[PDB]
Amino acid sequence: SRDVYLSDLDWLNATHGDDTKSKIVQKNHPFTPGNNNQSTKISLKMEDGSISEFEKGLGTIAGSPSTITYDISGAGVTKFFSYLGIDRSANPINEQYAKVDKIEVVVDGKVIYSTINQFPNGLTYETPAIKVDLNIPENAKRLQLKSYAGEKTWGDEVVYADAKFTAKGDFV
Ligand SMILES: [Ca+2]
Repeated sequence: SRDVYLSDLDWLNATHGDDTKSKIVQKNHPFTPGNNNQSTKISLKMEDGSISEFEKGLGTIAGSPSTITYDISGAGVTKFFSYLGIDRSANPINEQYAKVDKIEVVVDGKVIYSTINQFPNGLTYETPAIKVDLNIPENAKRLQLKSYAGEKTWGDEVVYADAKFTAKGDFV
């Protein structure tokens, strides 16, 4: 029926790998700038080599995993769309920073998408934005966005840029 940005909904919970455990996943901003009350927009390097800034999305720090969970029961979600990448605001000091093992989209406990298959070496600061367009099973109740930091969480500014559902209904 219409597109509904995930950042325009409330999550059930949203964990992240940051050292400051009272920081929170950010709506429409990358994680660290967002928590620092900066206006900085989410931005990624695209396949065509340009940097795109996004109006909407989610910013987290990858964890073991970081898990952002939505109740989509009754909402008639048929599609999930997002770009995935490390936000340009991350500081890629060296190979140890901004290195994410994988990102998964999970629906009612089942992984329906993982970067691991096309991205066997994970994501890093140089990885171009990953375009994800997914069919969502009918009558689904829970959708989770999981990002896996691997060895360390340093610089793992994971953003789900322009993350939105196609949905028929009202959300809980
Ligand atoms: Ca990492």
